[PDB]
Amino acid sequence: AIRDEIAKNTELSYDFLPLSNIKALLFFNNEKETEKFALERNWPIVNSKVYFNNDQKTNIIEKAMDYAISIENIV
Amino acid sequence: DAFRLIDTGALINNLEPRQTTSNTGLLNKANIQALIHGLNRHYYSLNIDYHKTAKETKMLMNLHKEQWQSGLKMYDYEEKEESNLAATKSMVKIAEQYSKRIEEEKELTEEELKTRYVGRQDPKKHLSETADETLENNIVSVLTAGVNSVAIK
Repeated sequence: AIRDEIAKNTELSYDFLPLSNIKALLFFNNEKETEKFALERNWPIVNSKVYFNNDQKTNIIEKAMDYAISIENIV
Repeated sequence: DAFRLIDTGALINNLEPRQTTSNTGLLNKANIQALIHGLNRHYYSLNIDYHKTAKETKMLMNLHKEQWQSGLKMYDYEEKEESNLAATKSMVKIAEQYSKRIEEEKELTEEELKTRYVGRQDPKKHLSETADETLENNIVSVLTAGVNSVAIK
């Protein structure tokens, strides 16, 4: 859980993060597990340089129509 | 209102041709100035009943049917901002007048308020009228803009 939370945090903050620093950032022990975990999260491993990359209502129409309805229903 | 002359000497019988076998004729009331020229003295009045037809009343409605290509037509988007700014300034002035109205109303007796706002702008109905008019215009503008932005594309 700690590792996946840290992965979620790192997916948005760092850009072009070297894998050597990732190995210690994610609290891992050996590089192979770091690469496997990165592949699980679908991060590219180009030259060990991970590049993360990566309903309510209709606007205008619904609001304006509802304002009109509220104005004219009570009249 | 149609008319038809009285007979002649039926006034000797005083029975001008009128048999009130129905209330449908007595409901109408003779006019005041018409009696001055003489209504029941020379020409008994008649009733008037415009009879329509479904075809005619259906389609005389067309006098108040706008052109189809005018609903989605937004007007120039500079007047719709000058009008808003002018309405807001008028609202500010009318609100100030409303404040002074409320201040002055504290020491007035009803026999004046019944006739106070006869000759001067009542700064309340102006506020309500401006609010309603600008809100209606604004809602129509918003709906037209959004509808065309979505459907036209």
